[PDB]
Amino acid sequence: SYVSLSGLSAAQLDLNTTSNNIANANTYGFKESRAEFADVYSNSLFTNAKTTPGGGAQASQVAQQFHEGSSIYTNNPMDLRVSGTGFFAVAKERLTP
Amino acid sequence: SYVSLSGLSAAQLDLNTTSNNIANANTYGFKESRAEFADVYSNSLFTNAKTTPGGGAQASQVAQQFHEGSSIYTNNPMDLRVSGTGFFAVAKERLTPQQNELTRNGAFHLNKENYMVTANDEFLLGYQVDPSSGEVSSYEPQPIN
Amino acid sequence: SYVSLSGLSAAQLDLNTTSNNIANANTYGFKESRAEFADVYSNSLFTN
Amino acid sequence: SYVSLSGLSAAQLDLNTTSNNIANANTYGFKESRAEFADVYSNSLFTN
Amino acid sequence: INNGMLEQSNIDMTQELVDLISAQRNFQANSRSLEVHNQLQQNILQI
Amino acid sequence: GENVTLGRVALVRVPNEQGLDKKGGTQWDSTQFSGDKIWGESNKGSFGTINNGMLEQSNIDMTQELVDLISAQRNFQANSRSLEVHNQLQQNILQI
Amino acid sequence: INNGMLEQSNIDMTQELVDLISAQRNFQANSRSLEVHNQLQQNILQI
Amino acid sequence: TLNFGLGSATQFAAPFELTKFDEDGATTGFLTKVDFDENGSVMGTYSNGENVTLGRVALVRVPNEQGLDKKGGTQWDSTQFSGDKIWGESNKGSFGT
Amino acid sequence: IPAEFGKPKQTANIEVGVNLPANGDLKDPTQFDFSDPDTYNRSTSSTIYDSMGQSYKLTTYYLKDQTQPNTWNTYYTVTDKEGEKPLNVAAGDAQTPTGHVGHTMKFNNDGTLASLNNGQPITSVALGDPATNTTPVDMNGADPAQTLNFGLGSATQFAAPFELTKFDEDGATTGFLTKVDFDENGSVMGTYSN
Repeated sequence: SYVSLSGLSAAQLDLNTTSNNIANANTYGFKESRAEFADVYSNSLFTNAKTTPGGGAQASQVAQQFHEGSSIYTNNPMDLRVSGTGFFAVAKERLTP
Repeated sequence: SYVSLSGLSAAQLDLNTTSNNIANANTYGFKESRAEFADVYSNSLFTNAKTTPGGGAQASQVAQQFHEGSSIYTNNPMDLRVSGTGFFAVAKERLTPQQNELTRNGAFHLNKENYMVTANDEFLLGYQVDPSSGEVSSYEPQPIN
Repeated sequence: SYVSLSGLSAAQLDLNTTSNNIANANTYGFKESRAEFADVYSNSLFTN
Repeated sequence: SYVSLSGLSAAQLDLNTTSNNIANANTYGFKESRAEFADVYSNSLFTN
Repeated sequence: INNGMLEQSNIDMTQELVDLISAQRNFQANSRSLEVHNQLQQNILQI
Repeated sequence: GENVTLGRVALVRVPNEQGLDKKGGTQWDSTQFSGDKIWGESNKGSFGTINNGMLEQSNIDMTQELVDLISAQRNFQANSRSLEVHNQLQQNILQI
Repeated sequence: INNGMLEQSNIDMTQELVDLISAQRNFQANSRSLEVHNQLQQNILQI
Repeated sequence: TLNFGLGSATQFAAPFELTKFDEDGATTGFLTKVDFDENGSVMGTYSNGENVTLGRVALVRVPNEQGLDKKGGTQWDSTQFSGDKIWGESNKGSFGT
Repeated sequence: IPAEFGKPKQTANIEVGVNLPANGDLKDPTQFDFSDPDTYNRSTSSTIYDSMGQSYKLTTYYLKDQTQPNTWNTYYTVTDKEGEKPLNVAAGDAQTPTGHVGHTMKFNNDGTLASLNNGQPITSVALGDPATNTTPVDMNGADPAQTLNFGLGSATQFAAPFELTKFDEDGATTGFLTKVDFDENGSVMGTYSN
């Protein structure tokens, strides 16, 4: 059950990641996220562990895949895009950079 | 009752193995496990052998079936896959290449030191080849830079 | 789809340029305009 | 399922290549692109 | 840096829909396993 | 414009893959029963090849896993029925 | 502070339903244990 | 004492404007997130971008755990059949993670 | 079910066809030293096998003769676990003060090969026999009297850059277990890399 519950949780985490990706289909500058998982296996000195099964599925990390997104064209000079590698830098307060 | 209890235990072990297989349906590099069982039989010079039943079911080993799994495509050069026989070698610590473990998933990236590491920030192992060399010059394992 | 939308936009820009050329067939001193286009290819460290 | 997904990806890649070709129908100096595919078969010690 | 352009998201709707289907299938299978484990425990609890 | 090779990935093979001990996070280590780690390049001898841009999923079959779930549940129920019969027999003896 | 928004509850219906099932199972197991204790006491009280 | 620099001050037709304000003061951090690594070290990040390790959790392993005496509240204490408390880090030697 | 199956065959004939750059810089025959790349022009690496199936790396060095036009000096080296031990030709007409003996290649003005080793065949000294070579190859119990025959009858020198057009050898190391299947007779059959 705890292994099955871990499977449910992993599937729902992948669901949430996909839904977040789908929602942001129209936002400017968004980067998709990917959910990666790892197996669970652990034992102490007391347990034999020659014939013990797995411990389920554990969430490893939600990645932030940074492959270039497509461009729209507005014909407005105030709209800028970084073609290639780089980020714009924006400061909350004018004084402090 | 002990033999029936053994049967329950064997069935529950098979259940746990199958559930662990199901839970890891999405993880990268996972290998399914198959649980094998063996009979239990042991008689003394002092039991009639033919008048004595068996002794139940004992768990033999949880296998680790290592058949190739399917591939997905991310179009990301940092993702690697071993088509065929082989494991990647990953080191817990950058300096030591002895403390290494074998893995099959290839979700790699570069960390702030420009080392190819896994999700756990475990450094991948590779061979040193010179910019003009051909085959492996030093066949010892050290982190890829 | 953004590729197809880009193609639509390029064709429509050429349409507008041609229409401006045709409209001014009678004005004195006018010089025709030509629309030139370039391919798009984003070089990133990813995307092979 | 993964094989079907691979087929979908192949079809979509051909779509993207063709759409890029069509979009650049007016650009000067453009060269068309052709998408070629290869089969997948894993040779392992298991799996008969 | 190019003016007159904006970056959209870097997602593929096709892949997202397919992953939605796959994740639903995985969730359903795991819930089936959990139901099986509840049924086994209920079966023992009736002796 | 300097295209220089920075290394090559190491590929590790053990003679007995069933005998590898299971660590956490989809990792294994070599043991007494797994033999010594055989270090080699890719595409050499019996080693496989390395493809970038891809990942390996699980090697499980949902159909087969679901069927094995059904069969294991059935075996569990049969064994519990046997245990119930034994308990009933003992109770029957204990009421003379 | 963001205007125009509210915070909903921070509960997960899936996890809550699963915990409901698990807690019911624990309750049933403990009730089975109390039954055995009564049965044992009644068994003593019939000599 | 305070040293003030106004070498770039100007007086034009434009209204009052504070074009630049730069200082070297630094008050403190503010705890923002806490995470533990596999070594048990606790790392905390602060508003000033100051990621400082605050310690690492102690792990105790006794040779005979069966001999531990049971206190209340899911706690155990060392005895002599349990041996002496071996203090160590995590992921070192025979300890876990 | 052996992981490697085969009958290793020692390397005996090495046929090499190269094009040597005519526009490459001239080099000093007496100043040749395989530790210094700048003394020669080009270096190629090849793998050879002993009697027992051990793999060794063979590096070939080509040097452009400065004293004599359209003439080249070629040296061989065998790489073992202790270092790079030079391999000497018994009757090669290219000699160095360091005791490394190569062979000379001469070409015509139309770019074709003129002569090889003053018309004598290129046979090297025994690899692992210390009585014939000042740098014996450590063959780890294999046949120490193994010798190599080098064939370069199709080598050329044109304006084109250095090119290794053809490399042919008879060596055979071993197999590598690749697949296993059982027939209806119970016979277990295995296929290998070779």
